Amino acid sequence: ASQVRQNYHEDCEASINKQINMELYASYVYLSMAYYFERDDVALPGFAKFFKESSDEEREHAQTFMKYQNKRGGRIVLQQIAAPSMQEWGTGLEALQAALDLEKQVNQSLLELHSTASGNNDPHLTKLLEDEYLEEQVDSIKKIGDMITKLKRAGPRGLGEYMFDKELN
Amino acid sequence: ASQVRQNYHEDCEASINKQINMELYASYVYLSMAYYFERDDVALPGFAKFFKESSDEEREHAQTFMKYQNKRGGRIVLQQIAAPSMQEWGTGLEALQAALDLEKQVNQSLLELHSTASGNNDPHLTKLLEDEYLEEQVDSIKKIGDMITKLKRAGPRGLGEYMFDKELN
Amino acid sequence: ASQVRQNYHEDCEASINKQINMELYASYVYLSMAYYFERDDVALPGFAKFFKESSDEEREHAQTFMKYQNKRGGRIVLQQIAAPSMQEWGTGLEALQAALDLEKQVNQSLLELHSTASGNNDPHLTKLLEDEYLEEQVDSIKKIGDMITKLKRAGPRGLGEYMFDKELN
Amino acid sequence: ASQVRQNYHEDCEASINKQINMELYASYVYLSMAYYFERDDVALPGFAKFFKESSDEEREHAQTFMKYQNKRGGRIVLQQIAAPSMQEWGTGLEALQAALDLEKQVNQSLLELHSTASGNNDPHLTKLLEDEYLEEQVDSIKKIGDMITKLKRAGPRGLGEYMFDKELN
Ligand SMILES: [Fe+3]
Ligand SMILES: [Fe+3]
Ligand SMILES: [Fe+3]
Ligand SMILES: [Fe+3]
Repeated sequence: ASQVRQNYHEDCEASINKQINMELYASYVYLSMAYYFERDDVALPGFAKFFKESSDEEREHAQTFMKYQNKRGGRIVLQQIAAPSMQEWGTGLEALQAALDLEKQVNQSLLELHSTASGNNDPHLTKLLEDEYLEEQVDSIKKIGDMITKLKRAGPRGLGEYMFDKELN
Repeated sequence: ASQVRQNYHEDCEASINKQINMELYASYVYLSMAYYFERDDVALPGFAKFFKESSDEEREHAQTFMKYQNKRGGRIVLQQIAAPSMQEWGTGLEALQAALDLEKQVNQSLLELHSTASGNNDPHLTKLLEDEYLEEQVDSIKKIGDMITKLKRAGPRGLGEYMFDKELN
Repeated sequence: ASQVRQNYHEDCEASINKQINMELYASYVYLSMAYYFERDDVALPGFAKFFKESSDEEREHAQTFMKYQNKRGGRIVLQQIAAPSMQEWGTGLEALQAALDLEKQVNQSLLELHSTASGNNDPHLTKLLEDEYLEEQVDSIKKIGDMITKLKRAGPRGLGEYMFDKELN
Repeated sequence: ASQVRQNYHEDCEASINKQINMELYASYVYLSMAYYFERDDVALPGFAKFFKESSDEEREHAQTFMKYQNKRGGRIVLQQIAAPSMQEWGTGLEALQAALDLEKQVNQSLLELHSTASGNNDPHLTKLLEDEYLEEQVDSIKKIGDMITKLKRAGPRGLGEYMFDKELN
C-alpha cells in the first residue's frame, strides 16, 4: 500500500470516495438552484446568492475529503456526478424544502461514515467527521429551518417572498 | 451590626433582598423568551436580541441592588429563582404583552419599596430607587408600550411580524 | 418533531435541560460568592473579581447549551434555580474548596451526559461536550486546585490571605 | 430679603451654616491625620496620601455648601474651626476608626439637615443633600469600613500595616 497508510480500513476508504461524490452532487444541486433564481421569470437574487455560496461550500467540502483520502494513503476514485433531480425548483419555499432534505440526506451519510470509522477504531477519521463536517451540517440544517419558518411567516408567496429574498442579499 | 450601618431599617434591608430575587427572576423570564425566539420554528432574531439584552439588564439591576445592600451594611440573602411562568411564549405580541405586565409588576414592587424607604426616613434609599430604578422602569414600560402599538399596526402576525422583528435587530 | 431534528435522542435532550439548570445554578453560586467578598467585613476584592468572572462564564455555558438545544431541534425546559448552598462562605480558602467541590460536581454531570450521548451514538453531542465543556472544566479544576495550594502556602488566614487576594485582582 | 430668596426657610439657612463649619472641621481633622502619617517616626505615606485627599474633599464639600447658601439667597456665617481633640492618632487602624466615627457623625448631621429641609417642604435642598452629600457619605463610610477590615486581616500592626499602606499609595 501507501508508504503513509496506517490504521486506514479499506471500508472507510470506500465510504470517503462515496462521500466525495455526494458532496459534489450537492454542490451541483445548489449550482442548479442558484441560476434557477437568476431566470428573468424568477428573479430572486438573494436566493441565488445563498445557493451560489452553498454550491461553493459543498465543492470545498468535497475537496477537503479528497485531500483527506490522500493524507491517509487511500486512492481517490471519482464517479459521475448525477444530474440534479430537478431542472426547475418552484417557489423559494419549495427550493428551501428541497435543500433541507438534501442537507439531512448528507447528514445521514456523514453519520453512517462516522459509524464505519468508529467500528474500525479510526479516531483520526471520527475527528475529521466531527470537526469539519458534522458540525457545519447541523448549523446548515438549523439555518435552513430558520429560513423556512421566516419565509412562511413573511409569505411564503408574493410580497413576503420578495421581502424575505432581500434578507439573503 | 455592621460597622458601616447607619439609618438602615431592617424592613428596608429585607425589601431589598426581595427585590434582588425579583430582578433575578425577571432576568430569567427574559432569558427564556430570548431563546424561545431562536427556536427553528419561531426564528425571530430581533425579538431574541431584544430579550437577551433585557435579560442582561435585569441581572445588572440585581447586582446593583446587591452592591447597595453591602454599601449600607445589610446582608444579602439569596433565595431560589422561580421557574418562568411559561415555557412557550406564543406570538411576538403575546411575549411583549407578558413583558409589559412583568415590567409593571416590577414597577409596583419598586414603588412599594420606595414607600417603605419613605416611611422609614431613608433618603439615601429613596434616591437610589428614583435615580437607578424608577426612571429606568418608566422608560422600559413606555418602550414596550410603543412596541406593542407598532406590532399591532404592522401585523401583529404574518408579514408585519416579520418586518417588525427587523427593527429590533 | 422539529423539522431540523436528526439523530437526537430524547434522553440527550432531557439531560441537556438538566445541565442548563446546573450551569445556571453554578452561575448563581459564584454570584453569591462574588458579593460575599464585597461585604464591608470581608473585603477581598480579588476573590470578588474572580467569582464575578466565574459567574458570568457559567451563565455563558448555560446559554451555549440553550443555543445547542435549539440547534438540534430539542425544546428548552427551564426549571427553578435553587438558592446557593450557603449565604456566607467563610474564609477565602473555604470558598475555593466549595468552588472546587462544585466544579467537580458539574464535571461529573458533564461526563455522565457524555456517556448518555455516547451510548446513543450522537457524535455531534460528544464533540460539543469534549470541545466546549470538558476541556474548560479540567482547566477550571486545575486552576482552583492551584489557588487552594497557593493560599494554604501563603496563609490561609491573616496576611497570607490579604496578599493572595492581590494576585486575583 | 434677597431678591433671589424663594421657599428658603431660616432654619434651613442656619443649619447650612452649621454644616459648613462641620465640613471645614472634618477637613481639618483629616489634614491633622495626613501630616501625622508623614512624621519620621510614623512614616506611612499611603495613609498620608489618603487623608490628604480626604481633607481636600471635605473642604470642597464646605465650599459647595457656601455656594449653595448664596444660590438660595442665604447669608454665609463662618465660625471658628476647632482643632481635633486628639492629634496623636496612634496606629493606622486607630486613625481609620477615628475617621469612620467622624464620617458617621457628619452623616448623622447631614441626615438631620435633610429632616429639617423635608419638614420645611424644601425639595431643592433635599435634592442637594441626597445627590451631593448623602451619596458620597455612604460611599466614604463603606470605603473606610473596607479598609479597617483589610487592615485587621493584613495586620493590623507590623508587616501587615506596612503592606496595607502600600495599597493606598
Ligand atoms: Fe458538505
Ligand atoms: Fe430591573
Ligand atoms: Fe460551566
Ligand atoms: Fe463632607
